[PDB]
Amino acid sequence: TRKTYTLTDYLKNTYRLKLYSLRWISDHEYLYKQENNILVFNAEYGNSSVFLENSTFDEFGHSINDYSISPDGQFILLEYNYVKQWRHSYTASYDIYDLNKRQLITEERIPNNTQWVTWSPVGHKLAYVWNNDIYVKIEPNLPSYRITWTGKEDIIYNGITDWVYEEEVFSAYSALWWSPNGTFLAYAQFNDTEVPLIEYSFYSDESLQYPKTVRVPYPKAGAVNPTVKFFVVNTDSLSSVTNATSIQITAPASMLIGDHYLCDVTWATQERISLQWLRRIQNYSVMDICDYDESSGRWNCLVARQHIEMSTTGWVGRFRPSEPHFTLDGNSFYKIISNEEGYRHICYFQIDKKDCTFITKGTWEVIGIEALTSDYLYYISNEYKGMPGGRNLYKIQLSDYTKVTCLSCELNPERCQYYSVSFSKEAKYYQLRCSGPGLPLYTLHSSVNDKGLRVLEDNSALDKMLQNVQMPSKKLDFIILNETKFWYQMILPPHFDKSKKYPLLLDVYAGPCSQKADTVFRLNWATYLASTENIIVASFDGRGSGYQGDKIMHAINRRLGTFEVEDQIEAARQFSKMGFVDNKRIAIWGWSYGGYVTSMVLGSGSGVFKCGIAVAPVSRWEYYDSVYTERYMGLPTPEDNLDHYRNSTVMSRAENFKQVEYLLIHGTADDNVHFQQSAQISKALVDVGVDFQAMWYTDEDHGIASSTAHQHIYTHMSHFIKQCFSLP
Amino acid sequence: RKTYTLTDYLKNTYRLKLYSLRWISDHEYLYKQENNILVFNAEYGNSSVFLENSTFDEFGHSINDYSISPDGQFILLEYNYVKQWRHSYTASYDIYDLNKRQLITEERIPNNTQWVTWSPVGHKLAYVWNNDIYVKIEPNLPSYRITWTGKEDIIYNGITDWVYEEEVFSAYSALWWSPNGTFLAYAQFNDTEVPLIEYSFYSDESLQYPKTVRVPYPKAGAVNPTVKFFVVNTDSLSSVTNATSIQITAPASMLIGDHYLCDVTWATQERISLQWLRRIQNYSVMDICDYDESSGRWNCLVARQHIEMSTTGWVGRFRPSEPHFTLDGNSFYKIISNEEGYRHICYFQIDKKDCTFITKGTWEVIGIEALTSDYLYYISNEYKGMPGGRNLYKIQLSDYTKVTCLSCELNPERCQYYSVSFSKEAKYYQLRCSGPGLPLYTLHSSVNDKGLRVLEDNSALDKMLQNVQMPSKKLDFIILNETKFWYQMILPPHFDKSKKYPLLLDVYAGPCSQKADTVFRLNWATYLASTENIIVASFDGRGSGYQGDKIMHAINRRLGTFEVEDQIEAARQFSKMGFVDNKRIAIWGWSYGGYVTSMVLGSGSGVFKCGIAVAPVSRWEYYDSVYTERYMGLPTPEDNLDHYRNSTVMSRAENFKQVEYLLIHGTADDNVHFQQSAQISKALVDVGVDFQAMWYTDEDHGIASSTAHQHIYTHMSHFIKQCFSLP
Ligand SMILES: *[C@@H]1O[C@H](CO)[C@@H](O[C@@H]2O[C@H](CO)[C@@H](O)[C@H](O)[C@H]2NC(C)=O)[C@H](O)[C@H]1NC(C)=O
Ligand SMILES: *[C@@H]1O[C@H](CO)[C@@H](O[C@@H]2O[C@H](CO)[C@@H](O)[C@H](O)[C@H]2NC(C)=O)[C@H](O)[C@H]1NC(C)=O
Ligand SMILES: *[C@@H]1O[C@H](CO)[C@@H](O[C@@H]2O[C@H](CO)[C@@H](O)[C@H](O)[C@H]2NC(C)=O)[C@H](O)[C@H]1NC(C)=O
Ligand SMILES: *[C@@H]1O[C@H](CO)[C@@H](O[C@@H]2O[C@H](CO)[C@@H](O)[C@H](O)[C@H]2NC(C)=O)[C@H](O)[C@H]1NC(C)=O
Ligand SMILES: *[C@@H]1O[C@H](CO)[C@@H](O[C@@H]2O[C@H](CO)[C@@H](O)[C@H](O)[C@H]2NC(C)=O)[C@H](O)[C@H]1NC(C)=O
Ligand SMILES: CS(=O)(=O)n1cc2c(n1)CN([C@H]1CO[C@H](c3cc(F)c(F)cc3F)[C@@H](N)C1)C2
Ligand SMILES: CS(=O)(=O)n1cc2c(n1)CN([C@H]1CO[C@H](c3cc(F)c(F)cc3F)[C@@H](N)C1)C2
Ligand SMILES: *[C@@H]1O[C@H](CO)[C@@H](O)[C@H](O)[C@H]1NC(C)=O
Ligand SMILES: *[C@@H]1O[C@H](CO)[C@@H](O)[C@H](O)[C@H]1NC(C)=O
Ligand SMILES: *[C@@H]1O[C@H](CO)[C@@H](O)[C@H](O)[C@H]1NC(C)=O
Ligand SMILES: *[C@@H]1O[C@H](CO)[C@@H](O)[C@H](O)[C@H]1NC(C)=O
Ligand SMILES: *[C@@H]1O[C@H](CO)[C@@H](O)[C@H](O)[C@H]1NC(C)=O
Ligand SMILES: *[C@@H]1O[C@H](CO)[C@@H](O)[C@H](O)[C@H]1NC(C)=O
Ligand SMILES: *[C@@H]1O[C@H](CO)[C@@H](O)[C@H](O)[C@H]1NC(C)=O
Ligand SMILES: *[C@@H]1O[C@H](CO)[C@@H](O)[C@H](O)[C@H]1NC(C)=O
Ligand code: NA
Repeated sequence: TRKTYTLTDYLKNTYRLKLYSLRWISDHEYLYKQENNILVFNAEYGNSSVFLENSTFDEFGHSINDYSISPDGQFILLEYNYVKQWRHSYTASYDIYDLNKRQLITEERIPNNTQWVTWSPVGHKLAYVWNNDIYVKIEPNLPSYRITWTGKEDIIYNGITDWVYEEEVFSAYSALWWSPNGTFLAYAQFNDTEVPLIEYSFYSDESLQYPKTVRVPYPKAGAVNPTVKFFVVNTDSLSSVTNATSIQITAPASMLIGDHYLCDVTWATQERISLQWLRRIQNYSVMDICDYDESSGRWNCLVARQHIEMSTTGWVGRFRPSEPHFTLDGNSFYKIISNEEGYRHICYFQIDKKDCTFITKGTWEVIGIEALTSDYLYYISNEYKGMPGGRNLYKIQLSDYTKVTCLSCELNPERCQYYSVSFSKEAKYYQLRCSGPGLPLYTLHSSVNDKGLRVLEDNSALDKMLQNVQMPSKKLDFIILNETKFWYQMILPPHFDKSKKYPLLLDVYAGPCSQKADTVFRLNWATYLASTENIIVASFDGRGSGYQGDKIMHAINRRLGTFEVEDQIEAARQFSKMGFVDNKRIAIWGWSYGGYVTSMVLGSGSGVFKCGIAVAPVSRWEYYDSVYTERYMGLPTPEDNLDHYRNSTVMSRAENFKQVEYLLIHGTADDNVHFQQSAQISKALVDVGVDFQAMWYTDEDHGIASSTAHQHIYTHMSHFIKQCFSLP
Repeated sequence: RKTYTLTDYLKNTYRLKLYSLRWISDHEYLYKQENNILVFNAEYGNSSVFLENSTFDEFGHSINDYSISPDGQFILLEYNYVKQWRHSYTASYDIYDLNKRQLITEERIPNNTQWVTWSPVGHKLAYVWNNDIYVKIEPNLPSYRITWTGKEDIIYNGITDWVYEEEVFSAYSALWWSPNGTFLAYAQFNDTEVPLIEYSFYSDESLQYPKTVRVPYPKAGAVNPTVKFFVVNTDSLSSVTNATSIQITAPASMLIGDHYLCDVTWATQERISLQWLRRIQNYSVMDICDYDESSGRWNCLVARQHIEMSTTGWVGRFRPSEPHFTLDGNSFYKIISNEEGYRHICYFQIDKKDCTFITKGTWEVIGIEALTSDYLYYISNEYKGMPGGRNLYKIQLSDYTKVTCLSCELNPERCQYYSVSFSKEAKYYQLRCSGPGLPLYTLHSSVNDKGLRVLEDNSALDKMLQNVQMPSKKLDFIILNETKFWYQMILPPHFDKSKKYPLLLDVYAGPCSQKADTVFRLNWATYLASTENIIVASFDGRGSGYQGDKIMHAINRRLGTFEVEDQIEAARQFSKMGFVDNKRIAIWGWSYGGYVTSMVLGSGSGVFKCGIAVAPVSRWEYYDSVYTERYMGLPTPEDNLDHYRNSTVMSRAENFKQVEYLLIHGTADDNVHFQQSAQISKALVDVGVDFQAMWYTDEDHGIASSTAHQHIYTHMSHFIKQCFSLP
């Protein structure tokens, strides 16, 4: 009688989740945007004042994309003319507004096409990157000091990452790191001179007569990589008369012997910086701890303060070596590392001692360190109820490691099993964000006695809307394979009847350290397929999946396209044996790494799947970027792992596609998984005489996220699944 | 009896036999029988082995093709064949001395040679390598370099650039030997400021980074290549260190603006004719130039300059027609549009501006095939007033009233579409009948127009087809606005006019096209009619060829209008005939046909349920300058920009919500760029229209590789069958 959650509801965002995105400005206040007005809230009492009125920039003459208030609250950086580049990179125009004199600064403006801008962490200094060079402004109205002069489009990047460092190393375009009080500005320089370019057509508006060719320095597996250098500049001794001196910090000898990466930069104190370097064979990393020397004006990294992190079973870290969390004096730090059982736990290190002490342990993992005080370390883990797909906040007493308190486990155990946290400047307060299994819940807490101060947002408006919809349910459980539990989830249709046989769609990702079985609440395409179309949408975390230790995660080391593909087939075989699944109607789909796995599964000859959809799939590891691919596969050389690079392609399985219905989709402007990857799959299928369905998306990238393309792709895939399952 | 299936079509089960001969003289031809090259005596039919099947067993390479020198002393062997555009390719070549029975190992033709040609007499060679011309007087002797300006993608000497190859010459070659081989004439193209089309080429899966293919290609209204013309005396090569290439400049009427060199024809040993065309292609000038032995220059008397212009459209069918000179080179015959708009043969004196028409009537001359001192032979569609038929005629030069049809009555039931191949001095001729019955190849003597013998009658295929339920073909016309418009229908076997059949409209409809004819075909339509019981129809509406300029020039400056409307009207007319299921009318086309299909599907007519566009044009500004501007003029506000903008597929995207559409394009299409379909898909996505798509990796405009050909027709067959609810 009630309506179902339809494809139009998903595509038009009829049922919206409310958020509570705050920005901490001190240890007791935060900023929050309400009705376009920026308000300041007192954490203790919940009272607010207007920080900046929505009408302030009514005559600005530009649509403001974002804002950034200086740490001292005197200025506001206004971002406009936003032009997206890659996953994290973009260019924009900036204006600075003085909040005390209520005026826009008109002198010495930040230029247009600025690549990155950041306030110092204290006060109101600015550092920005323009034309691949770094500039520093001590005062917003004063002229800029040019820090670097070597910046060259597609070749020398100062203070910004190139394509592969942005995507695969830093998850950011910025390569600038201010010291804690803003004295020093540390930065990396990337050199892409001999990195080969990926080239692809961009069609643009119909008015463009000749297509443009986009050229991006992108190292594919085994190719020449960018090189890196690291520098530190004193921003307190800058001169208008003389050019700035940047002090270089060279990589340790164990890195300089061959290809390597800079993988982490973390300031320890006002005069101490730590850097982590990673070998191109990503199973060996080195942390250097460097001290400023006032007499020489140099940075010295003592060999007695060097820390090695290596792996004998795989690579180092989940995606990269983890960041250290230094104490106030910078003499020691806490870092998540894989223990002797292969589980990621917090280790406590002294800067000048080799052995660290694990402060946590068990067959579960620490996800992240969130805050550190002299008495407590706060962290997120999946310890609770032994559910790897759940997340809770804990605190550990630093004077007694046996004293671990869960801070979020029992707040609302039925509604909330997946949390993230935001602490105030000195951890006096924390905002907890519960993202499932129930509707998201945002709450504010004080650290002294872990008081639950108030509910910030409980999504009660959405809860009221959803009571009139026949919503699907979610089952999270496990199957046992070779004495190991592997978790899965199922999005079950409303009024689920275990005596009936439902078609099943296997939603796959299965990349290394992936997790597709979790307690998160989502309103997505699967919600529609289950609610309206009565399809079970299942996901499974097999070998190679994360947050369950290295025995599972490292099982696919040097062997992508093996165990993680076999385990999805095994999960479907097991689900197909369940009484509520129609074994004549099992489908599989995935995007990105999931598109590769879907294609490898469809080409396996298992006979389990009737049909499948691969969106922007990888097809051959030699076509993907060096940093990600080599982390798991090593090098594609006869002396390393070339035979497995050649055995793990989708193209080699083309003949096995004769038994399935396949839909292959890819954006023509995908800078990440190049269109080439799907162009080679289609050519191999054509060569063996296999019919299949295809769809290209003109000028769409890896996300196929423009409003019209997003609606079109999900509409096209819904027709395909429905046709496959004989659904009118 | 079995039907003609999709696998019969894709696997070439029912093969048409051909009879490809090569005339070597006035009475002998070469023919390949069991990989042996045989020489046949045309008069008696007796043969001998010219070159044994085993001669090149130990060559070390597969021989793609060969060419015998005109004097029969040498054979040019072509291998390492690498295809480029429609006509161009590169190859390696060896020369084999037929007398000495040995391969020439000294001063070999270089690898990556772009073009090679024997002189018309003897055994001189001219070849193009790295965009420069070279001449070898003797096959084993060093070459003489002719040009030093050749430069990849910039300067082309003796070879055409992309647009001249595709749209002007229909050939890669831009070299023309004089009749006895004394002179070598050539064109030089300069693409310096011509913009490049760029597209990815993925190659074998072993290629880690895709290649970017970059080709100088002028799109409509862009900067065009410029051209120069030269003549070199090859007999002076062994006497001078560096023989002068004498330039022949274009006339003043062409030099005032952008222009093209559109025809080169030698008249005598010392007289050459050149045709030039203005960028606005309704004005052409022919210059007739004589060698001046005293100065070593070429002079073109203004008294011998001929103007060909058009007030209703462009000049020529696709370009101005070539002249056929009398032996003394003082007069010539040329096909031109008469006062009534019908293409007929006109006879010109080289220094007189008014010509005399030698043929007339409401039909057209297709081509001049041979000219002797007493007769001119030509092909026309006069017979029975059928524009889709072709026959060979002979006209007495001393009396124009004496016109004999040589082929009309040979087998009128079986043969209504002929082409011909004459021996070197027209002593014999091979007739090639290509429909409506099975192709038939016959040999004839010109002395008495007598049939000598049947060369190939396709009796083996005839025997095979007797066991197959073959479709039939109807060729007829409908009267619209007091004008006859021809159509053809491929009808299912056992066609019953009381039954309602699904109909597929097979469209091309470009300017001067002809899709209704008498040719016998074994193709996709054969399978659709024979196995799936679908009527496959084609219609020749406004803009179609071979029926006069009133029909052909109707779409002048207005592509995407009458030729699109007339296809919609044809489907309504076929529905009126009573044997068509109006709920099951589909449309499909390739190239210009894909543009027309898309325009029809976006018209909002309601006539068509579904349609397939393969490699369509979507916007005339994306297509090349020479072809597009011939019909559309320039895309400027002063000329025809409003119509260029009004005739795109993209502007009709909203109307595609009413149909099922399949869009298909090869990614390495150098001709209709993938861009054209990339813009269609983007416009459909933008208005929220669901449709089907298929790209073909590394396939060009022909989607002709064996595997892609089989894949595309299989994919299209599934789509049409689903549209027509066929199991
Ligand atoms: C960026 O890297 C390139 C090398 O990839 C550097 O160029 C080399 O410079 C040295 C001299 O310092 C020459 O001997 C090499 O031949 C150069 N190689 C090439 C390929 O140019 C370049 O100097 C680096 N730039 C910066 C600013 O670090
Ligand atoms: C930020 O930290 C820096 C580094 O410790 C401070 O700079 C030092 O300040 C002391 C005291 O004035 C001097 O004796 C040192 O010579 C300074 N060192 C350098 C490298 O400049 C700086 O004063 C601090 N700034 C703020 C705002 O607290
Ligand atoms: C880091 O990576 C590779 C993983 O294969 C190890 O490389 C050694 O060299 C080749 C592989 O290229 C093999 O023949 C050796 O047997 C590998 N060594 C071992 C011990 O397996 C390398 O040793 C690994 N490093 C660490 C710290 O485990
Ligand atoms: C091909 O055409 C270009 C012009 O498009 C000619 O290049 C010019 O040559 C003159 C004389 O050397 C220079 O002064 C100009 O600067 C050149 N222009 C450009 C755009 O490069 C070129 O010489 C022509 N080539 C031939 C062989 O005719
Ligand atoms: C091919 O034709 C050319 C051009 O008419 C002939 O060359 C001329 O021959 C006469 C003698 O009959 C000479 O007086 C001229 O000086 C030649 N002209 C040139 C431009 O070379 C040539 O002899 C003919 N070749 C053959 C084999 O008959
Ligand atoms: C927890 S973290 O902040 O250290 N972290 C998480 C991720 C990363 N870092 C890196 N990110 C990866 C996600 O899959 C991406 C990805 C993987 C593919 F196999 C692919 F085909 C396309 C594709 F985009 C990777 N390029 C980056 C996931
Ligand atoms: C009789 S003739 O020898 O003078 N002659 C016939 C043709 C030509 N010359 C030129 N040729 C044309 C065929 O359609 C082609 C063609 C037309 C299109 F509209 C198109 F989208 C793609 C495409 F390849 C033209 N580029 C050339 C057809
Ligand atoms: C909140 O209330 C306190 C006490 O009344 C006051 O001092 C403070 O300024 C208020 N905070 C804000 C952000 O308005
Ligand atoms: C940014 O661009 C605008 C428009 O071109 C220009 O007026 C303005 O001066 C530019 N800003 C800076 C800081 O260069
Ligand atoms: C700073 O360095 C740049 C580049 O080397 C140079 O052009 C400029 O003149 C220098 N300025 C001073 C003050 O030396
Ligand atoms: C054909 O026959 C004639 C007369 O017998 C003979 O001289 C000639 O060599 C033959 N031709 C061929 C090509 O065998
Ligand atoms: C020569 O050609 C082929 C081998 O390529 C062979 O079948 C044939 O029998 C040979 N002999 C003759 C007389 O054709
Ligand atoms: C053509 O290439 C092959 C292989 O590189 C070489 O052996 C041969 O000599 C070349 N031919 C000529 C004429 O240079
Ligand atoms: C031959 O003459 C032409 C025209 O003057 C000249 O461009 C070329 O360089 C010359 N070649 C030589 C001297 O080898
Ligand atoms: C050629 O066409 C243009 C555009 O239609 C026209 O202005 C011009 O008069 C025509 N020229 C001739 C010679 O008819
Ligand atoms: Na409370």
